[PDB]
Amino acid sequence: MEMEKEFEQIDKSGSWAAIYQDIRHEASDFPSRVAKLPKNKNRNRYRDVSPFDHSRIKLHQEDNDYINASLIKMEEAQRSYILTQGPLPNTVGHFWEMVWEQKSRGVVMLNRVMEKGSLKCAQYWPQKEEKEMIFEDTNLKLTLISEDIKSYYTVRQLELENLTTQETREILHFHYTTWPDFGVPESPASFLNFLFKVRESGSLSPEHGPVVVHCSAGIGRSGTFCLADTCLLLMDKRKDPSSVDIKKVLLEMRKFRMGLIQTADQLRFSYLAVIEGAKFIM
Ligand SMILES: COc1ccc2c(c1)OC[C@@H]1CN3C(=O)CCN3[C@@H]21
Repeated sequence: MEMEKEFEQIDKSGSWAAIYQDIRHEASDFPSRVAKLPKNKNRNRYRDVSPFDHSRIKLHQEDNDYINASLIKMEEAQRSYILTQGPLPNTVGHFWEMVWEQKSRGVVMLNRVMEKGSLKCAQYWPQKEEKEMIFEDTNLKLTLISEDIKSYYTVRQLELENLTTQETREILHFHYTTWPDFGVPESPASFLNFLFKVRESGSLSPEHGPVVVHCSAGIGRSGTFCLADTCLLLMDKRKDPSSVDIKKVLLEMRKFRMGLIQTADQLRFSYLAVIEGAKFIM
């Protein structure tokens, strides 16, 4: 079926939970043996969210190459994304090592450091120009260059220096700051505006390594971001845009990381975002 009328048909019939459970039943199951090794317990935030072995990002290290991060490679859309958990106190150096080694231009953050009165990720970037951060375990230096605070999101320019070679690179930090503590946003307008700002920066384009996108577990809000982006791109590429099947795209993405889209409300919100976005594109 088309999307917008499939949408109203699920609303009128109140069957979002059944649609979402079908997706959970059909989703791929691949091994995640490296994630479950005892030496990696303090590298995982949640015991039930792990990268598959076949698609995990490897650190360029011989001691321990493990990080909780996955490469989502979308062949028809010609887009790739790295989805990862919010960094932990003992993985902030690994996080920036990955950004460096994968040649990423942008980092997309979809959570606040504290939500619901609890810590959802480490404070992993510097808040003042004159107070830079040094990650001694991976030999990197990180400096805040500029910050632009808007009503729904903040953009930061950061300098990452490989202290071993003295090479430097400019990284863009795109921080969506207004996702509610509970539920999903009422309108997709600010999320779509944010997606378009990431696109306009070059951070999603083939001349750079894959964008790094995270929330707390790296599957829920993060899944919504890449699902909406890929669906909108396919609608621009194909002769028949009504042929784009958001459930089929989501199942394709779940071949590369488990659990993408965590609730039926997040599934409905993803439909809404793609539907509204397809009108603005034209
Ligand atoms: C309903 O809220 C929105 C907000 C923004 C957009 C949208 C819908 O649909 C796709 C449009 C494409 N466009 C740009 O290129 C910049 C933002 N804007 C997008």
